Amino acid sequence: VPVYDTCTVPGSFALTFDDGPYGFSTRLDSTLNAANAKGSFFINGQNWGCIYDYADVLLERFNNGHFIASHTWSHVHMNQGTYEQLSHQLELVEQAMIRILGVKPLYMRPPYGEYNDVVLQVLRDRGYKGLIMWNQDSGDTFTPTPSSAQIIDSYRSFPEKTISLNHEIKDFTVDQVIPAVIPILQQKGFSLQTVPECLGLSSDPADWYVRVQEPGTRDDSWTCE
Ligand SMILES: O=C(NO)c1cccc2ccccc12
Ligand SMILES: [Zn+2]
Repeated sequence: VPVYDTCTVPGSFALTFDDGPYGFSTRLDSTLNAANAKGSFFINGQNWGCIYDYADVLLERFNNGHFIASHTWSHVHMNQGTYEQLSHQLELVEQAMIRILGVKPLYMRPPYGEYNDVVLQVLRDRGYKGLIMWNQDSGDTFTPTPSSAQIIDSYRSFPEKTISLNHEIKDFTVDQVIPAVIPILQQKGFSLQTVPECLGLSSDPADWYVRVQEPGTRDDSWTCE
């Protein structure tokens, strides 16, 4: 399975968001959509909320050409797990996306950016097409944490083909950083693309997933208990 950390499409720029969805996701997607900007979202199953409580956000996200990929169910340190536990950690997210969206993800980003040969083998065995890292960090989860003004200023010097790490669980990333940096990046000539598109893989959203069955209706299996 290939590991990617940089776009290849001239002029592209990938805004990426980990650990979501969260209570600010509708705001964040509204801001992206109003600018025709596409985000890449590496979601959790049970971490900062249960993925099934976010089904409506996920469906809006899915149908608006945003890229949805796995960040594992529980946000585990994957270098610490057995093959089986990692298969389970991925599987649970696949299951939720199958129930809510009808599809399986084909990509993932490891929690903490930590991975090893076992992770890569599990991904290969489960049909994944890539492990997505990044090449610039917003710093929105550093501690102590930079100000929004500092983060925005960092973005003024991130170059073309950046894959930028952000976390949708941070209110200031959603409400201050991203509304400021979308115009900065678009006005200087960058095209705010999903990761697969900026890698020269497909720009068709249907190519980022495997269709499994029709989307389900909410029932009592839509739970993280
Ligand atoms: O999982 C992460 N971002 O989504 C993450 C990526 C890179 C470094 C980290 C350090 C502490 C906690 C999390 C992370
Ligand atoms: Zn994370």
